[PDB]
Amino acid sequence: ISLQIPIKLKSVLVDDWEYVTKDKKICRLPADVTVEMVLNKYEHEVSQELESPGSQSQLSEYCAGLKLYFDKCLGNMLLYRLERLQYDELLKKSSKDQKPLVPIRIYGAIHLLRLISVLPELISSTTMDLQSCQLLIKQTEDFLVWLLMHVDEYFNDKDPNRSDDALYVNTSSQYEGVALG
Amino acid sequence: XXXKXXX
Amino acid sequence: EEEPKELLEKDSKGNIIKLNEPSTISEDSKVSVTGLPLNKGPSEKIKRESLWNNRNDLKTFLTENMTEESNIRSTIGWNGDENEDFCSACNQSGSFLCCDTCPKSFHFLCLDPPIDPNNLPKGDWHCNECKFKIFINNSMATLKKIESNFIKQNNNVKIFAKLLFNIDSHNPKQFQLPNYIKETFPAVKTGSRGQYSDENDKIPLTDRQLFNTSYGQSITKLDSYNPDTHIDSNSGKFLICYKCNQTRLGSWSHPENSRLIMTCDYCQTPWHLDCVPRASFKNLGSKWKCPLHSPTKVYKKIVNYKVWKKQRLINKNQLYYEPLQKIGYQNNGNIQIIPDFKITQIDENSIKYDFFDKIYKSKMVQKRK
Amino acid sequence: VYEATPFDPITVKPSDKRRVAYFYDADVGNYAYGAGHPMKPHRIRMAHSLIMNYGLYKKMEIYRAKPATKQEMCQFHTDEYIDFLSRVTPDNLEMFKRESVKFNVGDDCPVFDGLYEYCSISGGGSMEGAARLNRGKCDVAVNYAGGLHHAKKSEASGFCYLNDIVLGIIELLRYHPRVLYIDIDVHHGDGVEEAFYTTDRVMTCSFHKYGEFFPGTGELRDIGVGAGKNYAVNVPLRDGIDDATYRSVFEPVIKKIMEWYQPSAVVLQCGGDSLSGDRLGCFNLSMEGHANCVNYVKSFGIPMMVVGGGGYTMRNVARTWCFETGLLNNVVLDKDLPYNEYYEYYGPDYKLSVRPSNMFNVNTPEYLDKVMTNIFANLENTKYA
Amino acid sequence: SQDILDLDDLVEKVDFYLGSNKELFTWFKNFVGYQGPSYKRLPKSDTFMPCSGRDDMCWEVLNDEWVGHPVWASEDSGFIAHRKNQYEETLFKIEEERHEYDFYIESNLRTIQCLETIVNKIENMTENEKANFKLPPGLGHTSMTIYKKVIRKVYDKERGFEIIDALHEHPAVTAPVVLKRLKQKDEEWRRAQREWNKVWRELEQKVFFKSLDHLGLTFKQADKKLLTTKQLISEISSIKVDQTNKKIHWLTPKPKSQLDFDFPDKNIFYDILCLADTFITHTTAYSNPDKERLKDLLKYFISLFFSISFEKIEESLYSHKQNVSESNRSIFNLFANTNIYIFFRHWTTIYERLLEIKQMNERVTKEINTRSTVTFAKDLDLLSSQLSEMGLDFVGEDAYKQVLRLSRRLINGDLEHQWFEESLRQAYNNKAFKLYTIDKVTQSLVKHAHTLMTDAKTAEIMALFVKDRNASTTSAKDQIIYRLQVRSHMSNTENMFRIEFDKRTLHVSIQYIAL
Ligand SMILES: [Zn+2]
Ligand SMILES: [Zn+2]
Ligand SMILES: [Zn+2]
Ligand SMILES: [Zn+2]
Ligand SMILES: [Zn+2]
Repeated sequence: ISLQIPIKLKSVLVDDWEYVTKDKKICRLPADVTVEMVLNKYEHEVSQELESPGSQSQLSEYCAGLKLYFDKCLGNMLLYRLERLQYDELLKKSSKDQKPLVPIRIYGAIHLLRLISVLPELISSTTMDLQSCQLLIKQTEDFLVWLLMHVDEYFNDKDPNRSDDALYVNTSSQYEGVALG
Repeated sequence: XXXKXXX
Repeated sequence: EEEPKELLEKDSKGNIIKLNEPSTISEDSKVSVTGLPLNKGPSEKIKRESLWNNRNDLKTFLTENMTEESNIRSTIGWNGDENEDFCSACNQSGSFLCCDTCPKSFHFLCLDPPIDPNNLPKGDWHCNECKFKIFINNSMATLKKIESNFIKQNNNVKIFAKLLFNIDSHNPKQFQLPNYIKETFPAVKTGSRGQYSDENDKIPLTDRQLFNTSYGQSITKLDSYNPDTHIDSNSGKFLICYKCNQTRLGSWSHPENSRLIMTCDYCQTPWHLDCVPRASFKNLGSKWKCPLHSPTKVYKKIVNYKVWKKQRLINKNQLYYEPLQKIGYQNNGNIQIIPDFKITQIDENSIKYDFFDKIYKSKMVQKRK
Repeated sequence: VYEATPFDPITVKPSDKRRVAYFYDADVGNYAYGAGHPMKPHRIRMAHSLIMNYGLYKKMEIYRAKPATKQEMCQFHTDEYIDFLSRVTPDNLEMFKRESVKFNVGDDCPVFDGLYEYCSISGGGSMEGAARLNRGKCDVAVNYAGGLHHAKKSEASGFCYLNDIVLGIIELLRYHPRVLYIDIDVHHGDGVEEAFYTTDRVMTCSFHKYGEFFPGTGELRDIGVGAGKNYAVNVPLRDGIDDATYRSVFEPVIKKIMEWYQPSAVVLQCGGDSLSGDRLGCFNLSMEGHANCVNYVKSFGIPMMVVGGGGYTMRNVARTWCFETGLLNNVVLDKDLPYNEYYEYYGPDYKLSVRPSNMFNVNTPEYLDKVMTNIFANLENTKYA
Repeated sequence: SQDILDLDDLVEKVDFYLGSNKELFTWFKNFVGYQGPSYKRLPKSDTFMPCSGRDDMCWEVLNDEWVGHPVWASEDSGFIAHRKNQYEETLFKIEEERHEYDFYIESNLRTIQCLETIVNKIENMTENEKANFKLPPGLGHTSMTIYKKVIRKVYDKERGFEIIDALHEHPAVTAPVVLKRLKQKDEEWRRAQREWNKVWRELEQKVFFKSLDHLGLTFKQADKKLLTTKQLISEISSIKVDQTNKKIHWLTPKPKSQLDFDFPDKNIFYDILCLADTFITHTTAYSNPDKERLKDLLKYFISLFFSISFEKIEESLYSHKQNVSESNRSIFNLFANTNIYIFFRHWTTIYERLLEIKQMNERVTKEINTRSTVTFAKDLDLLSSQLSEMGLDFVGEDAYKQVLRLSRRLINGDLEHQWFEESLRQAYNNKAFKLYTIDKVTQSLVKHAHTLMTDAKTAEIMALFVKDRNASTTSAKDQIIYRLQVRSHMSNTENMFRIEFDKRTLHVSIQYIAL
């Protein structure tokens, strides 16, 4: 229950919590690199050099579980209060367009990292055994090392006030009026 | 508080 | 109480020949004037406290006969083209869809899915916890027969089985970083309702310091020469501004010669408000920073809007791996002046040589052009 | 660049006699912003009562510009915002709870009966007043019911629900290549500057306090973006500015604007907030300090629109508005006061005067010499028309 | 030098660092060859189907990308309220009650006008057309709500809406009765407004000029704090420190003074002496043997310092009180301790607070002697007779003769300290607040003179000054002997000043001394 997030991802998360709350700038959705794309690249990259079907299947099960838990949790425990209006607007857009929401294909890597950070608390909240806990933590730490090897591809620092291709977009007074009102 | 002094 | 008669009070065939005006009594003696009722004169108390112990010239009625109905411009309509008082999810205040069963309360945009205030499902709404309570009956054997089946049907992701299982039984919760990541940065600190603050945010002032300060105090260091105490408090000496290099206070007989001075929140260097062009003391919002400190965001254009940020301060995880110095040794921008987020330790002379050769080799490069 | 000289008495310019179209609806003034609110439409009537009881209806045309229409307000605001304003009343604000929070209506810009009518009247005058200036029918349009310069595209900020000035400048822009919006209200023209922040066809020059007052915006370096860069001027001032100083900063700044950003029309917000004795202001200005601004803008011989924005003393604003009206007509008003319907309102000496108080003037030189030096440097880029 | 910052920003920051030092920054610029906070950007999210009436120019030329809000440039907490005197708040309350009455009366009148036209229509229409007449919403007039509010306020809101419905429907009734009731409410509210106007006018008269007294209401408390020994030495020491800092960072040798008190006008000294004499004659703290010594010392010091020909004071004061009962000489240093300095600073404080009164007195006598009424306050008795009933209005004579006479009345206590304030308020606009403390400042001046003689060593320094001034020719050696002699009469840790005086210009410059 002691997850080891590298300090770089700690800095990224602390940029996130200091954006969505202080700067009031929600993420750009749909993102350029959604959860599906990052997880799929992780699988296709690491499984290419793993040994034994046991490991090549541990990876495949871990990514699938990550995606399936992300899809069911993002709406529940991964949005700051500000982002819960972007989420609602996406949900209503899906309902009107008749295309059920699939957060893995919409939200980006930052929310996956939020899920990672909150993971130990969720693990502790269950009766889930020690072996599975060890395996989960090991896999997640391996994933975070991988993300470190590719940090300047998913969490680059761009100015929402100087480029439309930034992971964050400044909100509107009428947006955060409803979101925080 | 984030408005004119108002009434 | 006479019945609220419908005024028209038709007599024979809807001729309404007779009326019945409503009784006023109320909306009169209403005592909503900012004083006493509008139909009554000033009170005897107000009289005693307050007293000191040409209609033919009115050119107002002659306005309708010189006002011309004006209709120019577009003018075509341009036709065309009991219950908790805080949200259990984000822990804040607002309108709530209080549960009939559970004592918890949520916002309308904090539920899951978010619910529109004007399109409520109405009737009776249950929270996830009470829905699970009635779906489980609180006994452990049936819950086992349900959850083990769930795990079995989720064998493809059995590694995540119980994590998937336990979501259904949890009410929505606002995301907040666990303390084991915020602690990595001592500077940061949560706010009153999650306003995530840094060292750069000024300590909030109290109501005593704003609403109770008398004439000449608070933000009111703009109304009198009363705050001549821009003298160094600790030493009793004069706070000298860094630019003009003098302190201006004039006299009580020449307050117009005084110039406002402020001390930087980060490094207590005094500055004249007129030297760092400013119109007011901060007193609020963020901490003022001199124009004499190093940048944090170094937005660069070469568009190539490449950003540079100074790594956030780390817990004493922090590393300072010593150089062998001289040119090169490209740090990003992080430095610890000395006589993996590794704060490089550049000492004093290295900076001299690095700037020297930067500007010189750049001038020779210009020569190359 | 800032040299202070005493304040000379206001003298009409003999070579600038102007046709004046003064707009006033006999209804704007029967609406109240509440039971304790600072803004009070009754100020407009009191300005009329002086303007009429004095001899000025003989020197001007009184027009009741028709109320603006939904499709006509929407040229700047949004469909939902206008749709919200046109249907919200005190007895139905609950059904609009999301929109009220969305558009910033209910707390300090309340929902008072006839809200829609008031904005339409304010909007119609500003739009139509620009129309007369457009079709060469008058040289000065006076609408002391608009001037609501805080309302933005989709929010009612600071007592202003509809930014009629934008509608006016929009109308002024269908004719005049350029406009200049000088605002002298103590607050800052956030709504007006925001609307034309990107365009070079309108230069919003606003004089205000800045630093801890309602707008919050208006810093010296807010000079516009894109093609509209350098075409937005802000002059942040401190408390207790007096006529000698305001006149020594307002005049050189406006001269340089009019000289390089040569406009073909002018909109001049004349807010009574910047007058001594305000309920929400901190400027120490007499009528003549306020009026010297209006006269200087007149001096340049360009079509002008004068709108009345912020004023909450409701007596120091009525007087100056009368003193301004009877100053664009090239006749300096008498200091006495005619027997109006509202004469009790006026102070001990029932005279057309607002007295400066003894507040300390903290807008020291070497600061206004830096604010003006910066503004001049920016305007050097507008030098090329 | 590591390609994170460019030349422009480097030079801009070094400007703040190496700023006023022009030479070093010139070198920096020469060698390195150097030749908005608000308004966040809404990216593109949604601007589709707004503004159902927008057009081409209006759509494009406007700005939608960049948005600004009060809360962006407020750090989520801001917008303080400017402080207002209790008098300003009373004015605001009176204004808000007047507005209440006027808003409820004028709107009732507008509705009465509309209903009167309607009733006129009804009367001149026969019974059949009466029964078929039907006004539309808004009664056909421009407004649609004002009459609604007027009826709601008067007619039991439930039945008020019942009315607003009946009026739009059959008005062969309702409109007459509604008009009557509106007339009754109009006359009642007019009566009440007329009664309230008396108290509103009286309160306005009481509190108005006070409301505009910002720097004068805090005065009389700021004088106590800032007019003291500590503050007076603080100012001089600060000017000296600024000079020594432009000695550290600018020319080292040059300054030989720090204050330049000037006395363009004589004949104010005699007014200060008259006020001091009045106070002395009033005080019970001193005994008669002490009062005469105090008066002689005061009259003697100024005559010795400014060379005012002692007999001149003798005759001027005697003439002033005669009508009361009918109803190589050059710069001359003084040298001083803290005791002499604060006394000679109180003197110049009084002189400076009376010089402005002199100039403003010329202008303001001109003004007051032409204070016009208008026409209608006299018929209805709407002006403030209070300051006249007790004869404090400045009508009839000079201003820099009634200010001093009123000050005398105040020192003797015959004049309330409150009425003196008002008299100086609505006789100078608000420009003589510095006179609100004239009994206290003269009391302090006389106390400091008493300390000047009944101290010990201070009297000896004053005697040494007497000896030096009455000399004819003095040499730099004589000045040096003066300095050491005065120092001998003060500890090595006391501060010494060098009050200087030039007979030609009557200007005195202090030269705060370092041990
Ligand atoms: Zn919530
Ligand atoms: Zn429940
Ligand atoms: Zn600093
Ligand atoms: Zn300075
Ligand atoms: Zn304003």
